[PDB]
Amino acid sequence: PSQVRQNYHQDAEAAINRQINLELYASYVYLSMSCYFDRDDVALKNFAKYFLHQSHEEREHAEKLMKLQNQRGGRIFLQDIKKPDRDDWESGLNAMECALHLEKSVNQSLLELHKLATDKNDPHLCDFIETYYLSEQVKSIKELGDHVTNLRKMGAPEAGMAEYLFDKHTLG
Amino acid sequence: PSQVRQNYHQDAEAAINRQINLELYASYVYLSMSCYFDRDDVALKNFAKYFLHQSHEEREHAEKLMKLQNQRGGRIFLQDIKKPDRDDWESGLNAMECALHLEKSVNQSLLELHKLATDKNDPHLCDFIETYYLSEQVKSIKELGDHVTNLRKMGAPEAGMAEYLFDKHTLG
Amino acid sequence: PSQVRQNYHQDAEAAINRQINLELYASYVYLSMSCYFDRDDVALKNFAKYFLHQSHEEREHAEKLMKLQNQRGGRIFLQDIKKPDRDDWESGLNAMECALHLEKSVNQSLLELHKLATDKNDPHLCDFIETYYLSEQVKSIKELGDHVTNLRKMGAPEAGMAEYLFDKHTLG
Amino acid sequence: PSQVRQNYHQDAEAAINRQINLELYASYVYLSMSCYFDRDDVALKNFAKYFLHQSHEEREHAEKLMKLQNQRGGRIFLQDIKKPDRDDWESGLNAMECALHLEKSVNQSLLELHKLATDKNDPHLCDFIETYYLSEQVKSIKELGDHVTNLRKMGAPEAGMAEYLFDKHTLG
Ligand SMILES: [Fe+3]
Repeated sequence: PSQVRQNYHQDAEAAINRQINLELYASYVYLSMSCYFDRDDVALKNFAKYFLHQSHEEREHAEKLMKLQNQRGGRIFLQDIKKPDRDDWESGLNAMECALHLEKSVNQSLLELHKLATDKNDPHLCDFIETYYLSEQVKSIKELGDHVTNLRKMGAPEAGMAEYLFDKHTLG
Repeated sequence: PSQVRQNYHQDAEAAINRQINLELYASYVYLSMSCYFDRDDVALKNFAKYFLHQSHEEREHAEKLMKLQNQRGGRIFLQDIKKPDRDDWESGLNAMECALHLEKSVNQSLLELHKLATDKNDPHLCDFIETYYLSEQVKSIKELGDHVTNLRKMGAPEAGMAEYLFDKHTLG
Repeated sequence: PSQVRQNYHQDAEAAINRQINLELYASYVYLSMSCYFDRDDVALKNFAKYFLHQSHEEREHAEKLMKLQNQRGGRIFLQDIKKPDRDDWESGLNAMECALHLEKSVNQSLLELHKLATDKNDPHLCDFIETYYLSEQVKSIKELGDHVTNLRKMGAPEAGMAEYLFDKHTLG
Repeated sequence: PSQVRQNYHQDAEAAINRQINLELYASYVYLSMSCYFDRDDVALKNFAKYFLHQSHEEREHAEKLMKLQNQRGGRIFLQDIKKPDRDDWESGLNAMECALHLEKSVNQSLLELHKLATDKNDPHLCDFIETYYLSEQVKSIKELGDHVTNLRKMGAPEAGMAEYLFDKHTLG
């Protein structure tokens, strides 16, 4: 094997590659949302900025996983990055709800990866996931839930002023 | 002819003079809008500021065309600057819609001018129009479309708060 | 159509979407190269840094195309980002050769897109491609050719010192 | 027992003392390497500097373990620090290979210590080992593997220029 490989199960390496592809897919979905809100018939600049920042953060998460895989002596295997489920995200509120669902799915995959690391007795991988991924997932889920709650209370998307003022005040 | 004239067709010179008059007319229309929003019974300061800035930008575009005409050895012929079609612009949303229409008409005239430059094999004129006028027209049209979309979603002009809050948050 | 759409053919919109997917694919390929050179059994840090920078530049090119598509009133349609052709790039020289091939293919697609813009009489699109994409492609192709020539003269990859010293002196 | 002792098994205390002695031994071995490369007939200053820094880092690791042992109410028991296996390390490449082996052995002992902490339900000890020792071991192993790979590709130690240029460019 690799000269640096030590206590790194092949199942963990495969699951790291799968998580890499999932993070890249999440980056792609956020890019799709960000480009939806830049349309002339949507025109919510701070929503688009927020989702572009989320896309870049997901890219950084994938790159950190790739660095971890090379650090442990595993070999990175890249797969296709699937296109997002839709191109029209229909509202700021619907995009925030879908982002919340996506982040919860990514968190569930990370929890499965941590369970795999625990079952294989890989404390370094468990420490990596706990330190760099689980807490960030919890904060992201809480922030998206806060956003969805506020937009819902404002009357979005029926109340046309709601998404505009949320764009100005919360995301601006 | 002029001692500096070279590869400058008379049709291009005439079309440059026509474009000069069109830019001056657009400046006049924007000045009319800006003075409409400064009325005591309208009182939207940031709308008036936005349209005054647009008027000054259109005048700068006309001056740049005049400089181009003198640079190529053509002779500037000024015509009457027609008064705008109306004095009462009736709302912020209606003024933005009419501005979008005016910018699209100016862009169509610029595209015709570029086609004329291409048919006459004047690469300097084509480069001038592409570099300094077409891209700015595209950005201006996109910005006006964004403004119209946002005002429409806010419920303007029926929702009285819409134009006020758009004046404060987007134009302010 | 879009309220901002003007002189934007549907063929141009489709070709812009295809170019978007091509730029994203090129970013993915460069990311694959960058992760190959971070392996413990390759260990060329400046090669990996160079290819990571190339990946980020390709993503920026894709984002600029997306902004152009929204600016002209076209609608962005995202497709799958295909996985790179290989995971093992076998040497610094082979990776540079494949990068040169990839950049030439991207340039050929850009030239086809410019020919389409010229045939449809879209001077704004032609100006966009010429200003922001063709010159950068020419610089990138020249730089990659220089790199390949230097590595070949050094005796890479048979001469083991060649890629190391190229990593230190040229890429470092 | 100690007035501060709480949830600290005697097996954990014994294993902490053993790890202390192992870290001190690793510091001694690195000091031996550093003094080997300062010889007039070897004369690789940056190799010696690198190994002296490694020796000081291992001593700091031992001191941190000693502080942990006093913090939990355990009692430090020091043993003999055995002399290194050899005095002549024969090359930069051989010294790097032996350093890689030594760091992997230290990492294996740390993994055993973490398994002991997990079996005894000592979350503070597991957190201490994961935060301060396992990640650093992974970085050190990866760095040493990178060094060995680069020296091997350069042709060390047969190619006399290889260790000199690695000393100047990588370690300098
Ligand atoms: Fe040198």
